[PDB]
Amino acid sequence: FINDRGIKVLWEEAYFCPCLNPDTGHPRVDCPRCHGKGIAYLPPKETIM
Amino acid sequence: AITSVDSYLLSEIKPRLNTVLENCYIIDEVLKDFDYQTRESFKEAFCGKNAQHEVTVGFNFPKFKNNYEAHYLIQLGQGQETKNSLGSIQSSYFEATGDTLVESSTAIREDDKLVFTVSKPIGELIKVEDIEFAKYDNLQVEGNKVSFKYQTNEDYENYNANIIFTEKKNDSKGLVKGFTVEEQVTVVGLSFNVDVARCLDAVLKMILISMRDSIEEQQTFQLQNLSFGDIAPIIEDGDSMIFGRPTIIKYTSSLDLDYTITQDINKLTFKERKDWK
Ligand SMILES: [Zn+2]
Repeated sequence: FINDRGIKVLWEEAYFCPCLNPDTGHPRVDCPRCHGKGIAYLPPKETIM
Repeated sequence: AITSVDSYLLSEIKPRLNTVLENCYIIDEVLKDFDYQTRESFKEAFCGKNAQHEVTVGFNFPKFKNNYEAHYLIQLGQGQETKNSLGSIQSSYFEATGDTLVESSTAIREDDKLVFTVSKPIGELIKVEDIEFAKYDNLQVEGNKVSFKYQTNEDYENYNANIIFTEKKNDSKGLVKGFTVEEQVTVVGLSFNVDVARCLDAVLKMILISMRDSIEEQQTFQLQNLSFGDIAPIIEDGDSMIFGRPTIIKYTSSLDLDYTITQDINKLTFKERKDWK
């Protein structure tokens, strides 16, 4: 039922990026692994939702 | 004149912000008190000629989306009239004078005078930089030229100077009528990164300190006074919050009009008439 009704999506999993400032606790705005969001993402996974 | 503090601030902040951001050691000095990683990340992202991100400035209520990574929002505030003159006479003039200007110029020889040429008719000369003339020097101003005796000054035949002067509109009499107003403008540095908001605050305070010496707010917009708000989420229900710290800039300035007087009197005349009663 879900495979019939859902649309194909790419799912990628959140984790906090280890670029957070050890004092201020905020992301580095230049971080390449996360583009200023505090959250980095694992490689994408194909799923239907 | 009538004045628009918001448009002044926009016009003044944008070039100054650009010229600081293109100059790495200035930011390195401004941010010396911040955490090392905050400083280096800001300098890497926004600073220097290769900077891939950019800051932006504009008024509130645009119809389009802004650069919420770093944006100075300018926001015209309250004001009130504070001090009035008797008769509302702010000043009087014999010759309608425009804005104050400073221009670079060089001397040239002409007919055994030195002259400086200026782009506009000189309504009043305030200062020729680094020169004080004696009466022997026969200082004269005429049209858009300043003229200066050659005889003793031949060594200066190509001397480079700055002229501080003011335009003239026209040869007319009048009264400058008006009053003083105290007026507020708010500025906030929006960023979705809190450390960027804190750095934009520091940069803005530096810019305003530097601005206090400018001719614009030396002659007008006097007594700059700064107040600072809390850091808070400006918007809270996106995929992320947007933060900012407001600052309020308060200025005292004159609002006035040139009331020209057409009446002129150039001769009294006397007559005696006899009363035979
Ligand atoms: Zn990161």
